[PDB]
Amino acid sequence: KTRSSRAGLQFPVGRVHRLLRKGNYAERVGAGAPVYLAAVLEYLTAEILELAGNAARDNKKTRIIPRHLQLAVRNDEELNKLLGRVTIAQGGVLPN
Amino acid sequence: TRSSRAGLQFPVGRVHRLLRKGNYAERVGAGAPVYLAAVLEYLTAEILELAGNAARDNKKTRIIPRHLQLAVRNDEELNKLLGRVTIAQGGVLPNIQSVLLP
Amino acid sequence: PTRFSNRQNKTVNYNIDYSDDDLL
Amino acid sequence: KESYAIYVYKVLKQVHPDTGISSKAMSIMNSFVNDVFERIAGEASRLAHYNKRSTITSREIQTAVRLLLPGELAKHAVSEGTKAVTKYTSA
Amino acid sequence: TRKESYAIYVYKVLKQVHPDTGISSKAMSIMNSFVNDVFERIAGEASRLAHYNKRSTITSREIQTAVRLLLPGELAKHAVSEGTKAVTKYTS
Amino acid sequence: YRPGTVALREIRRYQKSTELLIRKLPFQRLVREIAQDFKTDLRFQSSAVMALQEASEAYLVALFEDTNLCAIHAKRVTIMPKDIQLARRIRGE
Amino acid sequence: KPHRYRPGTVALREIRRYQKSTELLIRKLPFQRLVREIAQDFKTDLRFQSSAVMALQEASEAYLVALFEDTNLCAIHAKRVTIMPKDIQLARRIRGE
Amino acid sequence: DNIQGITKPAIRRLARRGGVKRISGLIYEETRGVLKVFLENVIRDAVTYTEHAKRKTVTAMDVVYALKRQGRTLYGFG
Amino acid sequence: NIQGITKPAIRRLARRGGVKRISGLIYEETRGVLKVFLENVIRDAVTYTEHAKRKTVTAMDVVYALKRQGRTLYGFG
Repeated sequence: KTRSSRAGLQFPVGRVHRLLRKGNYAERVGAGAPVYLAAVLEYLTAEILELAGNAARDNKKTRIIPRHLQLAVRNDEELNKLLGRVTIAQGGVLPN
Repeated sequence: TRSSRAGLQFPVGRVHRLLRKGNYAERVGAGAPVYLAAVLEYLTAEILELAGNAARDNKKTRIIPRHLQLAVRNDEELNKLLGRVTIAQGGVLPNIQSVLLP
Repeated sequence: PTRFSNRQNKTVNYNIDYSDDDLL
Repeated sequence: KESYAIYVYKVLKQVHPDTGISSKAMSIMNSFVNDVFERIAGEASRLAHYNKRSTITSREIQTAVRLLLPGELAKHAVSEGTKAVTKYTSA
Repeated sequence: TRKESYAIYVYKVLKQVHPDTGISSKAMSIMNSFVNDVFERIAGEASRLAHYNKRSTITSREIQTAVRLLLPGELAKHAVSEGTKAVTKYTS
Repeated sequence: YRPGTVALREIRRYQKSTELLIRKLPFQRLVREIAQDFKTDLRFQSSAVMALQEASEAYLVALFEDTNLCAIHAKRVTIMPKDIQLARRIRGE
Repeated sequence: KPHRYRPGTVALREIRRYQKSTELLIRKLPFQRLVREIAQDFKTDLRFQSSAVMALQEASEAYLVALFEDTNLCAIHAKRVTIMPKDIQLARRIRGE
Repeated sequence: DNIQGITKPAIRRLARRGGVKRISGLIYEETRGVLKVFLENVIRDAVTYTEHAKRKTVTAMDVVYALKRQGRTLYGFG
Repeated sequence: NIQGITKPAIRRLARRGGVKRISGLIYEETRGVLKVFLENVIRDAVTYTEHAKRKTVTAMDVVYALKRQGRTLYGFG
């Protein structure tokens, strides 16, 4: 029913389309833009959640915490580049 | 003319039109464009002043990009505002690390 | 599990447990 | 007072249903997604303004992804976006 | 087809600060670039302020604060003085 | 323990750790002192002080990590003020 | 006698000369030849505005001289006047690249 | 003084997280100096946002905006 | 091709940068970093030109790419 299901996506196509219309990014937006943006956001989130999953798994921890997020995102040089300026609250350094 | 009413040299109309067309907000208050024109003309006055002085020191009457780079880097506030700007033919300030001198 | 990355990232260790018996 | 938490749980359960996540880590994710959304939308706006176009469509986000993302991330993200919009328009 | 630029206003203000000197077309282009950059910076920041306070509108107070943020202290102080006297004249 | 190993031990420890190093109240008193210069009428959310200490600690740790590279490039191992001054001048501040 | 200057005097004259200069320090044709052979790896047959090539020339010259000016400080810090590749490697690493 | 609340031990601990093996005694003043400057940079920005907001408390949000202006985005506080 | 940029040009640049003395190993590394910088900018300039559907790259595309990288060049309009 919801456009996300029509696209086969989990992310809220409605909310993102609303935000795009609200944010004065342009006077007009095409119907493809919000679904495409939801797609790429869901992909990137899936990637980082995967890596954090592994960062918890080998620490034997059943539950993701920020330390795992930092351990993930700083190991992947591409995601580290994408987040090159980002600071993660309570994210310690990588051991070296 | 609004610029005349404000007593400003910058184009209040043109900037208001750009604020509209630039889509920065769905509403623009009437005070915004005149204030923006004022600050623009002030900043330009300051940089032209410094460039003029630089040109006078070089005893040349037409200002050229060398003079702009000199003026903008010789003032620490301008340099801070424009630290990551670069300008064509803005050859760097002459300097030497004194350790290099004999 | 349902989603899998294509990206051929290397294997990574994230374990940060360590000892000090090299220091004793 | 919208936030992404439930969607994060959906993707989490898809990738690794075995494991929970701290509310701190959720707040991190909610920051990250908003940041990258603002970034990509800003770039798409800059593109549309540059072309003097009135509107954002798929082609604008498609180019902005190729600008913002690392090459391999772009290569996969643009594919996922193409698949998503293909399904949506076919449906 | 037509151009748009600040060049005449740059020239006028130059003559006001210095009646004798003039500038290269390269310098004029650089000035137009600088003006466009600073305009875009201040407008962007003002729009950030507007969204942060859920406002629909950009007014004197918005630009006055965006400029107070962008400019260093002495420049900001003079700029705010210029804008204040300009606005008060305009409304007067 | 063998001589000097304490340094290596505590390096490995504090890289493993994640918690804040600075005392909370001293930091709060500091940021209040700095702030009251700009306006006497003031309040803080505690979370804002947390964010401030977090950002400042991250920035300091990054600057240390760079200046260590500066020191080792000079083939010292003791960090020296000129290292800090250099690293800041390279980064731009 | 050849009136040969001892080392470094000429280098300091060059430094003064080229800090006085503003002109582009690099040959035009080699640069505009190279840049399109770089572009070829992205996409074939691109045409170029000459002004675009001049923009790239200026930007790259400014970037290089900025990196040299930074690495000079690094060499000073090693208390030696000869710069070495490890110096610019450090400077880049500190800048973040 | 309040700046002296940043103790030499804490600075050493930070340097250890920075992987610093050995520290000359002068660094404690340099680190205080740059830190004070860093605070002096961000805080005036944050309070300026509050002044535009016309509120009297600061909030985590406006300091996050200040960090965004600093080009030093901090996640997690929102 | 990258050999067309050649030692005297690098020397002149370094002299403007105040490099009093310059080791022979530097020329290859400077060629390296120059290649990287050019690639990193051309990528984006070409991407803009493609999205404009043009076959001609423009100075506007270049200055947009540089601004996105985060260093801004004045004087090209």
